[PDB]
Amino acid sequence: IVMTQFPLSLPVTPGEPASISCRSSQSLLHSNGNNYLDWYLQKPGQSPQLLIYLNSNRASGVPDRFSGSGSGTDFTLKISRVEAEDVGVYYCMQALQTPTFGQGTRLEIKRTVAAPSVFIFPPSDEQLKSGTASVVCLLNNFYPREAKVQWKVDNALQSGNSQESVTEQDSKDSTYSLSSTLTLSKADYEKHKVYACEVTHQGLSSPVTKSFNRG
Amino acid sequence: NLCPFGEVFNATRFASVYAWNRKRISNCVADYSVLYNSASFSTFKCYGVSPTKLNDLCFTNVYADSFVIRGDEVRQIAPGQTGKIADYNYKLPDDFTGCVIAWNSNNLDSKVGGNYNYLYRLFRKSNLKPFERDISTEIYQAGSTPCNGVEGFNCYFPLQSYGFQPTNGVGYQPYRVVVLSFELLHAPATVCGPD
Amino acid sequence: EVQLVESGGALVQPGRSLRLSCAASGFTFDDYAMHWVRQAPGKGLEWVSGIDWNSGSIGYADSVKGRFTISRDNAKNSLYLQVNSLRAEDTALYYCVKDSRAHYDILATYVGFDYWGQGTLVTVSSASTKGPSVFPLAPSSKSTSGGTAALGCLVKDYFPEPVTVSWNSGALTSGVHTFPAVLQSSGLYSLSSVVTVPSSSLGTQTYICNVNHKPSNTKVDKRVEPK
Ligand SMILES: *[C@@H]1O[C@H](CO[C@@H]2O[C@@H](C)[C@@H](O)[C@@H](O)[C@@H]2O)[C@@H](O[C@@H]2O[C@H](CO)[C@@H](O)[C@H](O)[C@H]2NC(C)=O)[C@H](O)[C@H]1NC(C)=O
Repeated sequence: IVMTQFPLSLPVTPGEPASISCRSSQSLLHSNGNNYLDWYLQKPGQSPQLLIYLNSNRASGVPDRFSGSGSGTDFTLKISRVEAEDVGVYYCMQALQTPTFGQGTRLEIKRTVAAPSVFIFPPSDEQLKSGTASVVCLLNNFYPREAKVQWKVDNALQSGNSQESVTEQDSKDSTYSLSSTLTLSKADYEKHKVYACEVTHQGLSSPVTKSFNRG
Repeated sequence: NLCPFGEVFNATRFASVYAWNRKRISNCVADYSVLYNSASFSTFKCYGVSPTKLNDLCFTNVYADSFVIRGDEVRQIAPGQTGKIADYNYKLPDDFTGCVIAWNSNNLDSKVGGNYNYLYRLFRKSNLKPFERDISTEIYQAGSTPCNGVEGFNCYFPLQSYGFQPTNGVGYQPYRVVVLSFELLHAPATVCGPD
Repeated sequence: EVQLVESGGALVQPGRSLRLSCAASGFTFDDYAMHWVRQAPGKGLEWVSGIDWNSGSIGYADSVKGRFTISRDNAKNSLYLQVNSLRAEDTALYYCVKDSRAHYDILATYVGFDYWGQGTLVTVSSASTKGPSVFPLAPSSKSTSGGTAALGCLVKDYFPEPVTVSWNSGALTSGVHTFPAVLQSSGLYSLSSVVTVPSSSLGTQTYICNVNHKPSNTKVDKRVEPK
């Protein structure tokens, strides 16, 4: 049996309901009248936990806002009032046969726009003593996830020498944070002076630049 | 010929745990999937055999024992278990081969003001042997004084009634229990699953 | 409280074996079936194997039949999963998953998969284990935004994925952002753990990040000083 979830990512404003679809290849209705489909929520940084069992029953501690519906080869999970804690991936599973899962649905919280706080860290002195230089640019608590972060070494746009890392949505702030790390050799680092990190975002009227000179 | 599991599970009236009912089953065929895929059973645990394999096995005899107990006491219908029910009412041996099926029967076996018709043995001199059924109302001597069959001080009636009101917690609610036992003797096997 | 603690996940060469174990507590282990469900990194959920309460019936996913072997020791409240002849697609977190039924392949008494362990990570690579190097992300004029200031730790060059970072030995938790690791071109991982504190606190509060790389027995306490 193949489980398929239509909304792979669902952005939803707080207070506004949400709805997730689940199609299956065979009918999960059984002779005893039950639909052997479950819902599992995987919150950030945790393993999945049971949300709904047998289509319409809540596990222990699950608020009244979560409800399940459907029959046969078509099911739907609904939340009445989405909350910031509801962030996570919601998974289908069928129990009629050996357990098959759906590809999850990420629930994003459509928050008010929040500009990022931009910070830049030069490489530690003990890192340069090992022959490598990491210049970190940090964007803190922004919404939404779409940011454009470019390095500018002596007013020269750098490409191919940076890696980005973004956090999952916060369970209280509904924000993100991003880390752009520039890696050079101690030789290539000392060949230049001005190290600048520009940032473009929807909540920023202009691009914010954080720069520094080596020394 | 199908096995008369209907008249046991769907029996209109169930017995008290001290005087449990045994149905001997032989010379028929059964589809045990109708049991282990039932949506109404709250407890379904099998010992010594896999319930999915039951449909491919043959047995000399099957025994369906049925009675009513409290919810907190269903966990006592198991091998090597201690408690008032396991010790004074219904014991299973360690080599038991069968299944234990329970379901909530609040809507039936509890009345307003209380259904006091289901009993259980509270006092006994010795533990039961496995599959023993003791129904003596012999007065239990809890002192060094002979009771001479007269209820009194340190002289207890051995049977206690259950207080089944619909407002009790699910634990203190009544549960109908069926225990299937699968006997394989060195004689022809006559109870089987389908083909 | 129900607690399913997994262990045994490690870095293993392809073709070799490992013995995953799962210590259970907070419920009658003798009463329920048990399952192994895994999740590849960044991927979906896959059922691996399940075992009855008394090992009476056993199931295996088609991708693991003949290679994996599930067992349980009901006296030691423990579940086992022997992974043999390992390949790269077995690289995943392996979750211990408590069943509601005594038997994994019957429909009666089903009320969902009650509890899931936090998982143990199994990595199938020919790469070798390497302990990380921890470098300060020092607070400075260039890392303040009004009254809030930023500092952190750069954890770099470590191959086995599991890595933990805590601040002031767990006593600092607000404004902490440990970033997802990134696989560098060298085939090593690296990440950063930043914190946001009030500016006035630098030079009054000492900030120390505690990095733990259990695969390499590396525990580092790094003092992040301002410059
Ligand atoms: C116990 O009874 C249920 C319910 O049976 C129905 O109600 C009874 C009063 C009687 O009139 C039956 O004939 C009714 O069908 C049985 O469940 C039904 O079993 C039949 C048999 O094939 C099936 O076609 C129905 O769909 C079932 N309906 C439900 C709701 O379960 C059940 O099988 C009986 N138990 C045993 C062990 O036989």
